[PDB]
Amino acid sequence: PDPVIPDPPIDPPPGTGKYTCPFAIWSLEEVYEPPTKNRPWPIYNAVELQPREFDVALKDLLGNTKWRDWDSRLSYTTFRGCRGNGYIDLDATYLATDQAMRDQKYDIREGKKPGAFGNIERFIYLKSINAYCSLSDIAAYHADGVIVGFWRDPSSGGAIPFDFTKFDKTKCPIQAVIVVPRA
Repeated sequence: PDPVIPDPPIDPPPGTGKYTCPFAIWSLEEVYEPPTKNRPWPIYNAVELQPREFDVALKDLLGNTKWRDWDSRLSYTTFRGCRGNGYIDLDATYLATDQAMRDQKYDIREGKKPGAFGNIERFIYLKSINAYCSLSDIAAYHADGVIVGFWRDPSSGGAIPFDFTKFDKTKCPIQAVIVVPRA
């Protein structure tokens, strides 16, 4: 008996403009400290890059549907909604956890910044611009940063889970990191 034909994936809509990543972006390639038994990932030295643009307009990602707002960072005031129809925000707080680092359902690197205190932060990889962005920066008090992905998995009728641990970069690749406008 033939194998079952899988349902085809869902593709993101095209972008209608460009949008510069509104937080600092970085290259993490040089190793600062090798993995240890308790920390099975290296720490990199973070090197700053000049700003880059995603190939979507901010308005492409915005609309009138609700953000998941997993970590409640957007709950304190009225924001422009999400475009929805497959676009959705990811949990920037979860992605900075040891758990998210162990799993690498998304590619996340730990790195040491330049500067007085030499802060060690977790950096989400952004394939769209092949560069890294600090989860610390995106989720800072009043930054109003959102990581926007697009749900591609046609399973369960294409429904987006209400459990962020069900997400991964193949099911839901990152499309952009934005500052969501107030409304």
